[PDB]
Amino acid sequence: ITFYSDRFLFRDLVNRREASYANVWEMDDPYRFLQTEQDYEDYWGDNYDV
Amino acid sequence: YARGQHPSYDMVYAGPMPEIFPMRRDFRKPTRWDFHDIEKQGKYRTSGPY
Amino acid sequence: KNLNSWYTKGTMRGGVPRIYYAWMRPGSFTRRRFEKMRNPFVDLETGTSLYFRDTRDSAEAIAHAADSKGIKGMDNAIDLYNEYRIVPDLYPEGFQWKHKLNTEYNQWRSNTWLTPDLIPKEHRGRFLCNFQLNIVAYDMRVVKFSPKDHRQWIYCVLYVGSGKGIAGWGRAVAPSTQEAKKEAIREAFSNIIAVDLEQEGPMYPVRVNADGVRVLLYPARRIVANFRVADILCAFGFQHAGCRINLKATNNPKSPTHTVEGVFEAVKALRSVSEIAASRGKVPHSLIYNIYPYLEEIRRRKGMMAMHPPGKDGLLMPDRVVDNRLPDHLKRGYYDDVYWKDFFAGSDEHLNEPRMGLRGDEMRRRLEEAQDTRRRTLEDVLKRLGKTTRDLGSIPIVNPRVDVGLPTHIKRNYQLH
RNA sequence: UAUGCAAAUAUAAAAUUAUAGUAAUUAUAAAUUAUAUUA
RNA sequence: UAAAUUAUGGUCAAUUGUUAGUAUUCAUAUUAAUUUUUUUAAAUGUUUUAUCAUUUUAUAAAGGUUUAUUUUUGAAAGAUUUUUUGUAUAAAAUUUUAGGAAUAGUUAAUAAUAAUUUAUAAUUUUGAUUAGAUUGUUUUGUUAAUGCUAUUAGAUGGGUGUGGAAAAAUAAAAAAAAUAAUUAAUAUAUAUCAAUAAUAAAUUAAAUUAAUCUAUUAGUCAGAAAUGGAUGCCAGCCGUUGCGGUAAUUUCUAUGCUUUUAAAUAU
Ligand SMILES: [Mg+2]
Ligand SMILES: [Mg+2]
Ligand SMILES: [Mg+2]
Ligand SMILES: [Mg+2]
Ligand SMILES: [Mg+2]
Ligand SMILES: [Mg+2]
Ligand SMILES: [Mg+2]
Ligand SMILES: [Mg+2]
Ligand SMILES: [Mg+2]
Ligand SMILES: [Mg+2]
Ligand SMILES: [Mg+2]
Repeated sequence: ITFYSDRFLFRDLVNRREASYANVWEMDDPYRFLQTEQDYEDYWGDNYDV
Repeated sequence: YARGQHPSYDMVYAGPMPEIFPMRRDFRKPTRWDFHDIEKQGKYRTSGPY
Repeated sequence: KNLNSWYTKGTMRGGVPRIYYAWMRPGSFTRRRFEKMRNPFVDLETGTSLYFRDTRDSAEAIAHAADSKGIKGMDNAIDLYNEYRIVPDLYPEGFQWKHKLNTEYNQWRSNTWLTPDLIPKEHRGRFLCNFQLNIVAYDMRVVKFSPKDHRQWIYCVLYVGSGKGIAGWGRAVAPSTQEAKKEAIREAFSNIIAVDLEQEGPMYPVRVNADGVRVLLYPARRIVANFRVADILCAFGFQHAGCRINLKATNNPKSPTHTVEGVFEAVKALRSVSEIAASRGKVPHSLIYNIYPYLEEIRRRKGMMAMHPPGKDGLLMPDRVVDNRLPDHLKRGYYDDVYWKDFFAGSDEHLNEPRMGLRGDEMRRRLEEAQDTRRRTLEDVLKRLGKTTRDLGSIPIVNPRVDVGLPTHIKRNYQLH
């Protein structure tokens, strides 16, 4: 039930607006959602292979 | 990410997780309160649907 | 670390069903009034100039130095179907389909259609739902019309409810039992309240008193309440509410009336979370996902996607006047090579003479669907011979029912072929 | 008809009665009640 | 006088009485208890020793205390060949009675003083002393919760004063100076105040060692459940509004019928 302020997204907004990418694959790879190991452990918990 | 300039993807940016492949029809499972004679659901026998 | 599991939260009421929402409230579902552009906003021309403010500097909107060409950002539609939803929806669109009449929708989906007398005018064709009727109490009051005349009037308290999020309660004093029942029911449909079930129970304590009855409606793990209060709160579809009337249960005043009026009053004082969030001018945590695609193509706008064609604004003014229209005789054989001959044949919009080029049969068809002296027309000559209109087909006559010679018929239709 | 003596409603409180063991309550206000010299 | 994020972290507060115009925590609810049931206690002779003696063996009798109860190692532990030390008795907080007045071998200084030392003394209305009740500062019950409501029992003056310490006159369940004994936890029929037993209270059977037990209640107007028969403001019912005036679904009786099945009822 947290209520964010109006401008809450600003930091991320200037981070996105100023991003830059070597190629377009880096721009959207499927895995940019993941940084820490916890991220990789949540994303693949399903395949016992990976 | 380490200097804090990486565009964030948080759980705040996730919408609804949609039903993609609709499961199956769940057919009506016969319970003890569905009986065509009022007798089979008695007070001396049936204390509830299950 | 949150030991209450959302897995087990609730109270089995036995047979009583209640609705739940997969994601949002169903009224907020189809957004078509902003999507297909039915709103008063678009109709009033005012403010449409503002899509195009870049035109205010002519040599710039050609040059494309500034990336902002549009009202909300980089272009006029970046995300049309996403961004705007980040405002809490206070006044959702609801049910918008007109394919039947309101009374036909009402008829099919609601039992309420069967009892037209029990419903007020404002709600008449408006309900799609089935309602349960629960009669809390009957009672007798003496009504004195005069110092001799005395009537026995009775007194009803009940509440109409449907677990799909809508209830209401009423009470009445009438001459007969049936009368007071019906009166109470239309008094209960007059007072109908609804509840936003996005939150499934109150997120803060509501402390409110009906006349002399102090009520507390607070968040709980499940439904806890007096049996009656409980299935009243079930009539709204609350899973997580819990509620108490008058501290100790023995506290005065306590009547069945009081018990009902209390919980309904309380629920009527409850504020939805979305409403609270808009109230402070803030963005709810739940609605932020809608901003994501916007934020996404901010990130992705680098490079060529940010680039606009040099020299070209997209606004091309008319300069000359063009008319390609032709006299009919010119277009009679104009498209013969591209398509078949007699291209415009029965076309009413594309010809000044709709009947030209037509072979006799098709000319006869039109009149066929369309339908003073001692002379015989050729019409009744056909009726007494029994040839109708079809048999004459190698003869230049189209309209059989005119009185004129064959030569006349030839000259009237001559320009057509 | 304010020279003796004389604190005392202007409210700090926990269901009525009762010297603080008696009875089981009490209190309460707008429904209803035909004659007051108006063109 | 700015927001914040490297995102659910530091581990669950959550309230259930069918009422009767209205005002006021007050009958009938649940939990906890007393009503209520013999599955945990127990019998007398303590014991050595150098002989009429001397060594070992220290807080369950009663009385009614609210400014109240406080202490050592010299005994044993305990180890070297002999002289071995110092630390203690004092205080501070918390203290009850619906309607409230004085209390007294008495304060402080002197000192191993004074039944007649010296002094303008001490306790009390910020509630004393007598007098009632009462076993004091990790223990319970209810509850979402600051609360409300319990907690036993055990220190009762001196008078040849022993002993390290008075705790010293039945009433153990503490092995008490040689390994009594550990194949023991079982103690028969007594007590005191505790110690919650209707332990799958009803159909397929007890991987036993078959030992203890033969086990039932309520309602029947309101509100699950009714008819006969009496009775006639009587007899009686009464958690409560109230019922009983020859037709009582509210008494009594007979028979059925109702229950969500450790019982009704009383406190
Ligand atoms: Mg940042
Ligand atoms: Mg009461
Ligand atoms: Mg003693
Ligand atoms: Mg005393
Ligand atoms: Mg003290
Ligand atoms: Mg002392
Ligand atoms: Mg003595
Ligand atoms: Mg009944
Ligand atoms: Mg009786
Ligand atoms: Mg008789
Ligand atoms: Mg009878």
